[PDB]
Amino acid sequence: GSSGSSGKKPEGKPDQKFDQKQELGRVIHLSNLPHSGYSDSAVLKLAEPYGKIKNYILMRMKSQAFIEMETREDAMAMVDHCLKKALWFQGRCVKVDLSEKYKKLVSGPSSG
Repeated sequence: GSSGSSGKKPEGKPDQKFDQKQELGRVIHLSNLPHSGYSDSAVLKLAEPYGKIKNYILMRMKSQAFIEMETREDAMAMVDHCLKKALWFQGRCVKVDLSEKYKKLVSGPSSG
């Protein structure tokens, strides 16, 4: 018949975080790239000397690329080096930046 409680009883113990700065946003932007039909490793090896890479997106349109670094210090060091001496690749001068838009790189939207 009736009961003062559900058949689903209590179990486990709660462990949920309130608030933490677990990570910061870090994606390198590359523009004015060469056009020679190269493998993705050719672009990735521009960022490999400065730190570890998580994710990337190449764009043939206007010859651009995006690269997610493991750390924001590893990313900012690539920008600082380019500001001191400009990056050259396959005989083209590369526009090196760090994106305010891109916190990380993911295929498709974050929604379901």
